[PDB]
Amino acid sequence: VSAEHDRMLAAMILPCVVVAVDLAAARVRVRSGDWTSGWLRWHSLAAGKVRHWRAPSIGEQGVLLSPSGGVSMGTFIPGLYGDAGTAPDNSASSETWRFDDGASLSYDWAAHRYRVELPSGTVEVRVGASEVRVSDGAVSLKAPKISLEGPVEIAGTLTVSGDILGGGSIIDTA
Amino acid sequence: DRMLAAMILPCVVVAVDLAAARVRVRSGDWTSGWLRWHSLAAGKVRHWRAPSIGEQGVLLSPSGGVSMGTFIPGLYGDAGTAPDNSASSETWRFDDGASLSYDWAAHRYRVELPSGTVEVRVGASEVRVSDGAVSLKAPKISLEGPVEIAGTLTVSGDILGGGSIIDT
Amino acid sequence: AEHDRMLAAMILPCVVVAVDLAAARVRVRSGDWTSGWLRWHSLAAGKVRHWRAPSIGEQGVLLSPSGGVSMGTFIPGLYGDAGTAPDNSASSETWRFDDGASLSYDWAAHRYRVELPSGTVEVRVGASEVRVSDGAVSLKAPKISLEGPVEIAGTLTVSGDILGGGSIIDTA
Ligand SMILES: [Ca+2]
Ligand SMILES: [Cl-]
Ligand SMILES: [Cl-]
Repeated sequence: VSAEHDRMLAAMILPCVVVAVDLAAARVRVRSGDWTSGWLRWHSLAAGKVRHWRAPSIGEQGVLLSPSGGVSMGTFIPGLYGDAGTAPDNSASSETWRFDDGASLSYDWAAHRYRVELPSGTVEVRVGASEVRVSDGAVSLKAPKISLEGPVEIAGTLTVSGDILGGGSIIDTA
Repeated sequence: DRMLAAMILPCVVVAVDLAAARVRVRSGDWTSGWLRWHSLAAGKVRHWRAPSIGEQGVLLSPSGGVSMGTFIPGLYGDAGTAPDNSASSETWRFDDGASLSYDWAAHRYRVELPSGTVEVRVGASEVRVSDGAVSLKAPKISLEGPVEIAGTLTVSGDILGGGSIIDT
Repeated sequence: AEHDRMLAAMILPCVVVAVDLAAARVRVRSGDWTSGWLRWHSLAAGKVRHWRAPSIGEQGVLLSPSGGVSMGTFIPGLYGDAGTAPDNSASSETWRFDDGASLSYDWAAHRYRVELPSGTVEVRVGASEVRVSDGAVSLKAPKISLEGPVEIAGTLTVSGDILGGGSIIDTA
């Protein structure tokens, strides 16, 4: 049982790649060499009062950690850049999520900029019955009350279904 | 031998020290001392999210030295189940029902709070979304494009139009 | 006997001492030893990818299969002098940046807060944009729709025509 020592040793920490995802069960199968695992858990960003979900992709690289080389109970740590998921940025001053559809969410502390960028689609901020929606063709604000505090300038036309009440002058140009 | 076994341990969070940023964990019948966990970031940018009681993870201890082991959380279980099952979305879900998610099939970023508030603040400017209101506040508010209001419009100051102003 | 050195080498406490941004690699130090250029575990490397380079002085652990440290991988995120715990709440999830910016959700207060001391927040979808900066909030789109009673605390300037479906009433 001395070869078992180096066996367990070698099996404790394994470089591996995702080959299968059981989404409903939240498990992955990984491959290290010509060995394929059973259904194993991956470490997510949070699994408590807060939970995060981001299933590892097939082809994603990481490391499997198995207590005493008990590989049937190993857990997977993804996030190794590779052909299935390359480094999405190269800046010393940025924290960036990039998605397959070209979307990205990034903070840059050199430029002091938070950027939510979608080539197409919708960004939605909803709290109860209130909503800010940014889409390809519109920005919409919906609420029981819409309050604009400050000088407002409209570069365009304005159409109002209900009454318009002004506390000052109302002056046209035509 | 014993080092071998002690180097990588399956464990569950059993106590949290918020001020010290440490947790105690349990593996089998063994309970650890106060240990650090690996956060998402600990450099120029830092992230904070304390592991919860009952949160499962792994303890890594160099040369079996469990007194200095570090904890990697995030294993789904009773204290925190997988909050989604989609292959095309990335989701934060919170205990109060709030969620922040991006879906790359639908091309949608969604920030959803059942109740409460979302605040985007830059210097003195703010966009605030709450149960009863959306409010914009800034030294200058600029709307570029044709504006349509389904409702009434009340303006405290003057209304100055560059064209005609017509009622019905 | 030779297994001891290997065991010891499999899991190492370490600190970043060099960063190669272009190659996405780090050199770490443990004891008197400095690694070659090694990979770190990012938050995501699949269809979804995340980027956040470990900082010099950031502490973590190196994992090396069979003690082969030349192929070791780095797990960062151990709070230390190069980056301390940025919060202490049991009810928050928080990013805190070096310029004082923060993004945080608090589930006791039911609040999502994006806070920048200065700079810009930009939400861009196609050609539409909501932008918040020190001196302005701007909405830009082929169409801007406000659904609900709108109250303006200030003056209103409109370059184009104004059409009202009810009364238009001034003070003067
Ligand atoms: Ca032996
Ligand atoms: Cl246990
Ligand atoms: Cl790399």
